[PDB]
Amino acid sequence: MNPKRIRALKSGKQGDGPVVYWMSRDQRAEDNWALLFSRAIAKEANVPVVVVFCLTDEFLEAGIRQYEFMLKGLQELEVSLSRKKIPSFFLRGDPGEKISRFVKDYNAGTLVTDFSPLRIKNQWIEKVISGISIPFFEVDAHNVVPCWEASQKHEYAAHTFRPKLYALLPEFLEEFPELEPNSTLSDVLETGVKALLPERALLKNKDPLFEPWHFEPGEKAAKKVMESFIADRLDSYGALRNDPTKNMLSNLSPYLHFGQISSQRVVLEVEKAESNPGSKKAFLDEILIWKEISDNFCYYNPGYDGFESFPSWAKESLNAHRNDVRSHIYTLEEFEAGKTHDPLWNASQMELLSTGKMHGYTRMYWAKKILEWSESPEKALEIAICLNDRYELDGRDPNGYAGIAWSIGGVHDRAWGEREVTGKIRYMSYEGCKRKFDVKLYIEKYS
Ligand SMILES: Cc1cc2nc3c(=O)[nH]c(=O)nc-3n(C[C@H](O)[C@H](O)[C@H](O)COP(=O)(O)OP(=O)(O)OC[C@H]3O[C@@H](n4cnc5c(N)ncnc54)[C@H](O)[C@@H]3O)c2cc1C
Repeated sequence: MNPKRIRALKSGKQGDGPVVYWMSRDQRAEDNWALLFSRAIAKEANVPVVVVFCLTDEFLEAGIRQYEFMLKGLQELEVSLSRKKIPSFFLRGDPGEKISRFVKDYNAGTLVTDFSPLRIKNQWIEKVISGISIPFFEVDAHNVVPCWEASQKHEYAAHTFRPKLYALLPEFLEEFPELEPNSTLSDVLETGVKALLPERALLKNKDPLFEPWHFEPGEKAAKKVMESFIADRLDSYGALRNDPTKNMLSNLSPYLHFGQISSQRVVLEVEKAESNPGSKKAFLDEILIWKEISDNFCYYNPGYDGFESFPSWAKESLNAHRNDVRSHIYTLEEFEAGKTHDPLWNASQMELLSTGKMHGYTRMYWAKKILEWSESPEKALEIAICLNDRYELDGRDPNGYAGIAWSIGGVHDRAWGEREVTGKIRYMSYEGCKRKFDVKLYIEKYS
């Protein structure tokens, strides 16, 4: 019930009707600070709470793999909310128009939303703010420490962000109070899939590349992955996280991205787990430090998807090497289909296509080779964002814009030895990787 987790977006006259939670990022009933705030507001006002989610015009920019994972999540979610006597309302169109009408049509007293630093979410907040007059808040349901309270500027390195975040953990890492009760999606899933079908990813024989069985969706399937990580894989996490031949990661990012599970719930469960001291340190650095510095990156950098947000040393170094002859230059088409000269890059591209989740270690190798085989850093940023958002279940996400800005621009990194083309940007070599794991097995597994 910490008030540091909320920000007033607009302040206006409180209406006589239900409190309305505009679900955007945190698509779950449990462990959701934004749902809990909206309910407490409704308790004080002697009104019910309702959930509204807007299905936007932008799903045609992604693929069936994301569209189905999210909707099957929401189908389980509607049931779970109704059992707590919370109705959920799904709107087709974009939020500026559809939230505004719902607020005026149902006489809402207060409007609430969850936090996301992304540009599109800011776009929608701007349209909505104009079209309403009731008060408007946003809660950070997605970070353990509220993005605005973690740091008041862009943190340039993880080593400066780490002591700030761990200092506030004692106040913000706490158990979740239970969600108090109050006192179709099948049609839109099928409609969307037909609109999306002519863009479905196929591999020549028209049989589809995506394998929808590696990650079942929704809050229920998320707990089991979290429970199976701690039970089975956390012990070994600290050593094998950088070996893509043996999947010992959490596998939580798809669920974290759609907000089907709270990173705070994950940190709570990992804290009390008695595992290897160093695996827990490694794991907590990723879900606390690197995930939440990625929200810090997008919140404090309007140009988080452009060259301009690169650090100075990195921009002038890449600018120094702009006219360096590239060893190869591939188009978007060849990158996508996986038709470069590097079998390791290509197998990584296929793990992304077949499963929707590239191993984290080769996500680094994959993105940096795009900087190497592109005409410019600006083209390399485009190509990485496009393929990352199109094919990753966990993409269209701060961790993606930050993970690419790290790979291609040295954001949250430091200068390395100066090379042709890529300047001082940390370099990763095919020879380097086989020294680090069994590179042939990875290739064979994705052929
Ligand atoms: C080029 C590139 C692009 C990326 N694109 C995305 C993306 O679109 N979406 C996404 O969620 N992550 C992205 N990542 C970050 C990272 O790859 C993923 O979080 C990770 O691969 C997800 O799988 P996991 O949970 O099983 O990994 P785990 O080893 O279990 O990590 C646990 C969680 O910690 C967080 N985390 C781990 N590594 C990072 C990181 N480098 N930066 C930020 N958070 C991290 C994630 O929430 C992750 O799910 C990207 C990384 C790179 C280098």
